Amino acid sequence: SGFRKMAFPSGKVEGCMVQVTCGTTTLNGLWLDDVVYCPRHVICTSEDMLNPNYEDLLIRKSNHNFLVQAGNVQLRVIGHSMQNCVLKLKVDTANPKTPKYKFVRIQPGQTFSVLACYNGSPSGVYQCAMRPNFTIKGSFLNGSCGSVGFNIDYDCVSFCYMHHMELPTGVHAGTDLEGNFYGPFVDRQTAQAAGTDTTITVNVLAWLYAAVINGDRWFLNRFTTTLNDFNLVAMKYNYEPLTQDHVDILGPLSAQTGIAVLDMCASLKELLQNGMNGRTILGSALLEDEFTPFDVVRQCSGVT
Amino acid sequence: SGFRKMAFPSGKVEGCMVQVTCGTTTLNGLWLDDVVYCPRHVICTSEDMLNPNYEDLLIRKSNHNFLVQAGNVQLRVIGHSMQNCVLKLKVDTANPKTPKYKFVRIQPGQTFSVLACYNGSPSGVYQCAMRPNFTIKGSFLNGSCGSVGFNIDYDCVSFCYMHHMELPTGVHAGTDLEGNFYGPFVDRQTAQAAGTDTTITVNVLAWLYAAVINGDRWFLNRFTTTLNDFNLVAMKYNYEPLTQDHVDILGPLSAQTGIAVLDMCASLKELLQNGMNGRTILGSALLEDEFTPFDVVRQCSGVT
Ligand SMILES: *CCC(=O)N(c1ccc(C(C)(C)C)cc1)[C@@H](C(=O)NCC)c1cccnc1
Ligand SMILES: *CCC(=O)N(c1ccc(C(C)(C)C)cc1)[C@@H](C(=O)NCC)c1cccnc1
Repeated sequence: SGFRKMAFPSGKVEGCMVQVTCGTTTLNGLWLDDVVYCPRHVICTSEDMLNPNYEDLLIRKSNHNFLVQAGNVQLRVIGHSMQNCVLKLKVDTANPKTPKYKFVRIQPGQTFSVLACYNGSPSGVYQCAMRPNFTIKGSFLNGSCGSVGFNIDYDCVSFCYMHHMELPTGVHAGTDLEGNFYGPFVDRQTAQAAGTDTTITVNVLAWLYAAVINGDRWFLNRFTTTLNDFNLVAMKYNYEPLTQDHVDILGPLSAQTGIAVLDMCASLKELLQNGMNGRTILGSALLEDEFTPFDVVRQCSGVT
Repeated sequence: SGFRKMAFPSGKVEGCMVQVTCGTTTLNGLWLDDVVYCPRHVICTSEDMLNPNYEDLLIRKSNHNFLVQAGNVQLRVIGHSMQNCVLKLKVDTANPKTPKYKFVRIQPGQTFSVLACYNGSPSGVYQCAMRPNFTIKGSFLNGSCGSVGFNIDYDCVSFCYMHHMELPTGVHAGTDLEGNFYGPFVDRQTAQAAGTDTTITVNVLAWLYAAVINGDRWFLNRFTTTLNDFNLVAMKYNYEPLTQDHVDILGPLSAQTGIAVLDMCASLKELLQNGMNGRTILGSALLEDEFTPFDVVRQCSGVT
């Protein structure tokens, strides 16, 4: 029993982190096979922050200008190319610690672990969610760029995020491993306001099922609702609309607990309307939305 | 910017996890050098739960009765001994992935990361604190025993916890790596009620400093207090008493922010007396106590 914000074991990803330096800028890179992936803003200087022309800046760079260090040993760069907002540095050596991997572009509401790194070295691991406004609420300092987000299925690492920047509001923006930003963000120091950060309704419901499985049941009520009635409440509280696809994904949790999805929606509706009255659920005083239905099942079943 | 419940990178510990089986009981073991450490309750059957005599049960076991598997390869057991509540299985092979390590017995209020494992395989990593009542609020299912807690200082892993059991209240109890339980708990299925789970005051203050560093400042007030006045409030709210040692450890955070420790205590006193009025601090609606002053400094400086 017990329910924690759990991250995947980070070992497989730690073995891929390298330090990339170009000129006087240093950030993290991801070494998989004979390619090092890193944010293309590694080529930017202090004056190439406001409006950089990456193609023009990249013409002034050769293979020897990219210094790639894995631990204390230097990697030989034999090629470089730009794909969207990432640089791919071909090196002459395949990473011997390369795990089985995939590149995935996640949907908003999905969760993943981040291995925060600085100068190619891992500092910590934590669990995140891609917000509906395509930002992530991370913990990243200067030099953390190139740190990656990932999920693991037995022995396969699915990389989904690469950190690029911090918006002026303290939230984080980045790309998939093809260099395409999540959301409308650009790798430029400009006014980029984030949109409405709505609550991930299907995740809050999954967490309420996790609470029931663990003994926190005070919020269960004698009521039920409909998808349309619940969604009128969700819109009022800036919660994402709940669809039949969401109800379907909550099916195993509904079956395990014996609580119909719509009955759980009615408990959520009452919690939104009345608040928690100073009470807690799974050690939290607010409704947690960074656990997907898959995460709840995984943690509650012990998937290794 | 941003502040997260961050765990240490778990790679160094993942390379030490093994599966230990004795009879029909399987749990996790920790392979360091040529020794595998695991809870001695691996020798217990369904009838040796109420009042096991570990010395008598261990006489019926030989080296070949302990099956130790590291991944898919079997380790040869050449010795076995009981030290307090842990078994030490001498194997014929030193773990090639053994990191630099130490065994430390932590104090209550200190934090550490847990690598939850099942059948020798890691499932997830999360950050914990040793509660003042010597329990940990973890996430552990059946078979998680032998999973370990640790801290890392550059390249040295300091193991501090080994999971042994779940109390009937859903909280967790375990030992240091010398097999000595934290708290009064015994490795027996009996009535073991936990004591008052008080709040770790020095940690809440460290987290309030982390909030200021990150821009969450609404709780800062125009008041100050004294250690004795603050402690009268702390006793009323089941917070641990704050000592001058605690004030001293908060010195770097006080210096960085320019907010005197006693001024921050006065903000905490007001938050305890008035509550949060529906507001949040670092994305939390309650006062977080599982970040030590060292953790705040580490995360806010990017220690790898
Ligand atoms: C890795 C670099 C870094 O820390 N940045 C950062 C600086 C500059 C840029 C460009 C050249 C694209 C404008 C991108 C990233 C930080 C940042 O986003 N600063 C504002 C632009 C940063 C700070 C903290 C966390 N992540 C990133
Ligand atoms: C690893 C074994 C396990 O899951 N236990 C457990 C069973 C039995 C014992 C003895 C023989 C000492 C009574 C210890 C541990 C679970 C447990 O504590 N059950 C009640 C005794 C368990 C369950 C969940 C998380 N951790 C441990």
